[PDB]
Amino acid sequence: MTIEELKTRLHTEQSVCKTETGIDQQKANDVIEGNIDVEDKKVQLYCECILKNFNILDKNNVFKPQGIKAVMELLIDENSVKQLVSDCSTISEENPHLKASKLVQCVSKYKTMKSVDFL
Ligand SMILES: C=CCc1ccc(O)c(OC)c1
Repeated sequence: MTIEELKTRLHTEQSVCKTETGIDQQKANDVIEGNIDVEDKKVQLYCECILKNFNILDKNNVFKPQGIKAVMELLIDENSVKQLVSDCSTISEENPHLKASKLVQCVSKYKTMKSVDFL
């Protein structure tokens, strides 16, 4: 996947997931910029939708290190990808919707979805 292809893919998922969840565009823009309101229901649903569509969360809401590696290896150095994988593997949440927003918040510390547009 190229950067330009990832840019297009992120825009597609952001649009599909906004329609599917009913999240307000400004709230979706906050998520894209890495400002995640983890406790907000629509933010949780939007985060879940994006992570599932990128194969980062499986049907059982288990974090898939290979899914995040496939995206992040295009954006950050190899040692930062390994750090992100170990860091975000520590998120343990019985509520799968809260798990999804906590995961997007974790990934956002390394690179935001918005950051890809300036590449
Ligand atoms: C990994 C796919 C979606 C995604 C979620 C949160 C992010 O911060 C991100 O940055 C590139 C990408």
